[PDB]
Amino acid sequence: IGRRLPPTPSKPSTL
Amino acid sequence: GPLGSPEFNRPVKRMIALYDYDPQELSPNVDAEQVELCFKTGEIILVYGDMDEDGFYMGELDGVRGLVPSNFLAD
Repeated sequence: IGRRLPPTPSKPSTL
Repeated sequence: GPLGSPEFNRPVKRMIALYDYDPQELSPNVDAEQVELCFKTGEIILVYGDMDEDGFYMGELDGVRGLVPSNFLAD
């Protein structure tokens, strides 16, 4: 079992 | 390239979190709770060295260290 990134957020950052 | 003198290279960088990350809610990784760091939008993570082959940085935040997903941070 390997590690991977979570899906990238697609909404603009609230920052 | 490999030839020449070493260049200036910062072993520590500061990176702004652009999105909330709780590994229990969002991580696909079987060991997430053990090895990944929780953080909130606007917090700054101190990152040590390069991202690993999976895309994670070793980071520090408020006294806790762990892996953070590069795609949640401002590059």
